[PDB]
Amino acid sequence: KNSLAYQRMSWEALKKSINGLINKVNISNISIIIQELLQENIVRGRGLLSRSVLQAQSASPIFTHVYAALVAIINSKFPQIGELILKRLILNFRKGYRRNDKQLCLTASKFVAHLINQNVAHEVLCLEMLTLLLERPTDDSVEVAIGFLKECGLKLTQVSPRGINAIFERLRNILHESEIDKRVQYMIEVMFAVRKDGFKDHPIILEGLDLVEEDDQFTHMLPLEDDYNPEDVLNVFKMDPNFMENEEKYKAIKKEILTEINLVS
Amino acid sequence: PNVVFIKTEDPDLPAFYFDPLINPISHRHSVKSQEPLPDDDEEFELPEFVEPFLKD
Amino acid sequence: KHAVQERLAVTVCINKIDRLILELKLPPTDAYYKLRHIVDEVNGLISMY
Repeated sequence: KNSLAYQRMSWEALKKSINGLINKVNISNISIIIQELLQENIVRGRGLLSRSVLQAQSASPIFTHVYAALVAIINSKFPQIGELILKRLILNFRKGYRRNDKQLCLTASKFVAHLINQNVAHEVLCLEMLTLLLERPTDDSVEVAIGFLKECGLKLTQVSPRGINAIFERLRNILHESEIDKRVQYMIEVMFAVRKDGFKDHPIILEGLDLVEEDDQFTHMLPLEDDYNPEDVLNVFKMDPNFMENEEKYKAIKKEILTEINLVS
Repeated sequence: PNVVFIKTEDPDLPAFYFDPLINPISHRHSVKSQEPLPDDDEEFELPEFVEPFLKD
Repeated sequence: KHAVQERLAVTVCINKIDRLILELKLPPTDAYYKLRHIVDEVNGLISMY
């Protein structure tokens, strides 16, 4: 009826606008686009919010950091949101890897590296990802770990240099006592290049991708082989008998959250 | 021959301890090598009185 | 190169090994790494000539 048509128009126009803002979010529009994603109730459609974030970080190797800044904004505030996104990107990374999808694995691993540098992803899962990447390194998984480390070699080494030294030992032995070719040879060389360069080509987060304060953040730890879930069926809407109750509640949450003497001488 | 003896920061990390200061080895080559490698499964075995010279 | 072009016997003595231990402060695994490296470099180069 009227309430039904209202929930349907809500889902439709809301999701379309939130996906617009997902692909629109900028760095000179980081807080603006995040506050527009809040001016719309992004948690009412939390599933398709995780879905827009995931879609951006997957199909954009160059807007993964931007989708990540949005994720950090919404995740220090509603950690479960970036949390669903994190479990999702873990699903997509294990998808790409365990199905031998280089591009899918790379997309999800860039998303997880952005999360680890933003400090929404914990270091033990990054360690497990590097380790399952370097277990039997061939061209693909060697480049996968090295590409992850191209951006996330900084955060792991700054919170736990143990992981950096471990990565150096493992990479050096797996590529220096084993039968790999110029691909993984020059790949190890590139890894050492970033290392010795002191992560100067790729720090943690460029200006505007980390502004949330020291302990005001949320780094939730949901690991790789832990049987996590996507919980992404929330990308399809659902009827609401408590639509008005939860609407007042979530709108209240978004309201509560926002001489001439030199001459002469 | 220039001497390279690297000052430590703390006493803590071990005597031998690869520090960032040294450049990361990362020795690269072709298919590295193979040897006149005396495979086991013919046989060899260590009479266990000789454990590693000073592991204690 | 000169020894290859005049076909002599080829001996190699790696020397000055305290420079890995007291001077370099290199843990043993990466010590072995460097040793293997010197060996593989000189060997690949003799393969060059």
